[PDB]
Amino acid sequence: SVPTWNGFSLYTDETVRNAARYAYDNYLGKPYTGTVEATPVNFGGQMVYRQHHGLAHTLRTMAYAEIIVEEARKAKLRGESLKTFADGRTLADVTPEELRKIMIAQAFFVTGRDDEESSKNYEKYHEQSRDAFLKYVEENKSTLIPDVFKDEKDVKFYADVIEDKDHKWADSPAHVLVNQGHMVDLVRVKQPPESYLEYYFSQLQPWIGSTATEAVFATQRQFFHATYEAVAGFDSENKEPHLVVDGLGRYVIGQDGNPIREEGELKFFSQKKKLEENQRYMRVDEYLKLDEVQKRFPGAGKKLDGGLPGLKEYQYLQRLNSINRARCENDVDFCLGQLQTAHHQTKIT
Amino acid sequence: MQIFVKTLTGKTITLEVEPSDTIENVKAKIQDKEGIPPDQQRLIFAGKQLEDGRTLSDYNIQKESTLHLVLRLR
Repeated sequence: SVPTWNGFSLYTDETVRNAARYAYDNYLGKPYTGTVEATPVNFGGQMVYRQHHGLAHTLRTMAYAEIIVEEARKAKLRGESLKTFADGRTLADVTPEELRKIMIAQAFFVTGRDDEESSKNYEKYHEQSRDAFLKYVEENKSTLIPDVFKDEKDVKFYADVIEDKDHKWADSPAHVLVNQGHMVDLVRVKQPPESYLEYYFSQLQPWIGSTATEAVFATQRQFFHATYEAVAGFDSENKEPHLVVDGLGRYVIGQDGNPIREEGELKFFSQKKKLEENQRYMRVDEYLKLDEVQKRFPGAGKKLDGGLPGLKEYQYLQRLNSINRARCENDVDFCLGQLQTAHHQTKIT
Repeated sequence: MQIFVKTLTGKTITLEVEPSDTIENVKAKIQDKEGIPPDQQRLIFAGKQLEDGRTLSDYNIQKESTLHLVLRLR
């Protein structure tokens, strides 16, 4: 039912690790040249140029790809029916050779950035990310073709995925894994955590199933701990307004006990669209017990504290500040070691 | 008047506040309960980060509102 594996893994494959080293040495380890958050940090002792979209971020996306495919394979073997692409394949049908090419593309996905600017440099930044990827391949034709990429057409496909000029984020396993892998890493920063977790969960769930998706986010938390990145809290009784992530909007309760719906689907509300008297924004806790949300999101009624047991805010922050975080952001081997440890931890016992 | 400051790690900081303590002061109020140096503070309201020298009622924050506290490494 599932394609035979190479023994291939992010943590042992030399080609994938070489691409990561290259991406760090020539881009991720270099100072930002833009101006939005382009100032470097001296992590309690050493420099980190790109704390947000840097080496540790990049490696985590690649690690997400490894675990998403792993769990997709188990999901297919359980007899679950996963969402298909046009060629009939699911994420469970990703081959080892294909996952390798995807991870190499992932290594270069944010190399093209010049700072942490949110919006107006999207095209430019991915073009320079694409250009970095093509330059690396060209400088290593001898070893990469045909042994890794079949030919220039194969190379072009992944260059286009990186480029992302038309935003076909669901066209192929490569598109899904590169984009959702990049996207799910935002759990390290986004608030309200409950809104974002439910959102990302629902984005991933159709491809690998609910059980596989839970395992991914459970593993992600340990990926964060291991790379000295922040682990979000989850409270199903959170009273702050629910954030509609797609479009950054809101849902509204009218004078009815009920929330306002279209004609039925919940009515999207913009942040700047002012309300009627006796209307209010829907709270996180209200959204989570919505029956349609209860059915699709199994962690809807969960309560799970973030950070670490026994540490207070500034203590936890100081931990995330340590030189060990800098080591994850500057040492490919060390960071991969940490991720490998967190990846396999549940399997030891 | 009370406002709510929420961290990523899922903590809700109930503050006792009056309509226009400037944002330095609330960041100084936060330093007094969690010990966090303002150097490392970023306060968000309605997706907007509150520049200092300005102040609360300027950003129109009334009772029972929710803000976000985002930590900066040093």
